[PDB]
Amino acid sequence: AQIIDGKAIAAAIRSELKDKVAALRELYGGRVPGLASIIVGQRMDSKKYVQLKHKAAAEVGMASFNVELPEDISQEVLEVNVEKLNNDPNCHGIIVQLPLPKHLNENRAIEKIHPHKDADALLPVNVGLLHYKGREPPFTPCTAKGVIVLLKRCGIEMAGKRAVVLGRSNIVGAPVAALLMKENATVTIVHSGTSTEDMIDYLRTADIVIAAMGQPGYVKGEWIKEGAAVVDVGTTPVPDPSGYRLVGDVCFEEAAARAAWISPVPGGVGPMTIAMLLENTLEAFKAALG
Amino acid sequence: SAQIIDGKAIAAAIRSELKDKVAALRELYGGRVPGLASIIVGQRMDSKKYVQLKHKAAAEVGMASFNVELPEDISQEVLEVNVEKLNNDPNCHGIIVQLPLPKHLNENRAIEKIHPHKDADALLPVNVGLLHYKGREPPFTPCTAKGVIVLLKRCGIEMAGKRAVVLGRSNIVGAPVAALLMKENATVTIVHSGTSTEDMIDYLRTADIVIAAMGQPGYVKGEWIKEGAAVVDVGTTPVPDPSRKDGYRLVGDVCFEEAAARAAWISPVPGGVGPMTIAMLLENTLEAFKAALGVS
Ligand SMILES: [Cl-]
Repeated sequence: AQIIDGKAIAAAIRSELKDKVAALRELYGGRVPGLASIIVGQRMDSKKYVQLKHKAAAEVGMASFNVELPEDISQEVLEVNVEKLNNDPNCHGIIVQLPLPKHLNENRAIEKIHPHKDADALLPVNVGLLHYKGREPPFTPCTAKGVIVLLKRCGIEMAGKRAVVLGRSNIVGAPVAALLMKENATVTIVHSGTSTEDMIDYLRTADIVIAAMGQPGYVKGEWIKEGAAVVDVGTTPVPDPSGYRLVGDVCFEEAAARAAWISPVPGGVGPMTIAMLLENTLEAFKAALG
Repeated sequence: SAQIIDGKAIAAAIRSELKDKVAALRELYGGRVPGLASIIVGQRMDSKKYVQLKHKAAAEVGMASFNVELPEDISQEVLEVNVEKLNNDPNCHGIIVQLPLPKHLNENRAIEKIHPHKDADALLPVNVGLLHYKGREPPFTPCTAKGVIVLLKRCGIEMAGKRAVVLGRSNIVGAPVAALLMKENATVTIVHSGTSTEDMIDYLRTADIVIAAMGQPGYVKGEWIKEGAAVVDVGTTPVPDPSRKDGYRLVGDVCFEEAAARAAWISPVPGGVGPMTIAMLLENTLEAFKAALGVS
């Protein structure tokens, strides 16, 4: 199996964005793209991703606006802070770090984000534009965009191929399936309603497999078609060593013995999703002054 | 042999149910009633006929009807103004623009003017988004798409835990119905122009449900259908075979008589969708009126 090096590929894209952003700074005053990120409650998991997200933003020479709010916050306040970032012309990309507190309604908060700034592509209007044939959205969900880029960059054919997507999530599973189809892959989406032996039968002939269920060590190598490509989007924290570890959905050592390609975890689609968020933001800024 | 999914009858039953529901809401809410509004531009006899049929169905159920007929050579701006008038008309709950418009007008732009909550055909991206958004329900589902799922539910055809193949990925039927089946927990594969014939056949071999939406007359062979499967033929294409007035008959994607020997359930063309689509347009419009009042 060929290790799909997302860390390397993303490193290449990050530099391409830095040099692109540098050029635009010369052409348009002291202006640079802005990446905002609201966080409700001091959640340990989400705090880490935010630190990594603004690091790459700083590494590519973008502005970062990290809003943090406490746990016991009313919806009105959360929606005011989003509208603040909407009216801020120095902020071009807005994301709300899920998962929010149970008492807060995520849907109605995300709805407040302007369509031209919805950098994570979570607004229904952006989800629709994606799925609608003959219409292309302002943004694509980062993880799904990344998976396709790793597919193209590695020279992996999607036209006329059989594709199984494990998971139907709004962030990864659904959008990747829609995009794989847009590349003339014949896609089947597996999920909790699917029986295990159905899953395995779909996997039996799958040329491309996307593990986006988010359950560590679920996909075994025996299911993967010999000569297929497997993208492990799963990235759940396990507390085994030292003080945490990032294990994915695919049983790597099993799947590597059969698949022609395999994305590892860590160092797979994780750095891609960050790169795509920046590229989205960069494209967001380029739209504002195109 | 396979049993015949009588879509015509099912739709008839639904129109009766809507009629009663609309009559029940009248008593409770001051004699108020749902309004289905349409906009047609120019004078195409195809578009005029379609619009009559929808408005007649709306009359049978006791809904109000709003037909706006604009000239063929009218401005985009002026069309959109009339669309905005309907948006701000509380007597009107559903709004459809009859397609295709004249070439000089922009359709997607005229449709974008419609308020998301009055988009009876579910043509707006935001409604398409909500339809695909796992964990949210759209105010409207695409009519033909929704009526295919209701055909199944009403025949007692299980979707959850089943394998399904949607032949075709068209915006108007294929794509939406594929997501509705997944939402119903069927495991769905969408076959399309990029799909190999051998794979298409392989997928169909295990398909408990099959939705024929490619638009190719008589191409799904009966032997490809899994023994006991449910087949919904949504494709419709005229052919010059039959000695008849007009010299044609509508023929579906599926070879019916072949599919009947293997399938448990099937919907023939004619009998596939048709009055279901219009029925689903009325149900969509009821939900809008039900929503606009505050009733769940
Ligand atoms: Cl699921």
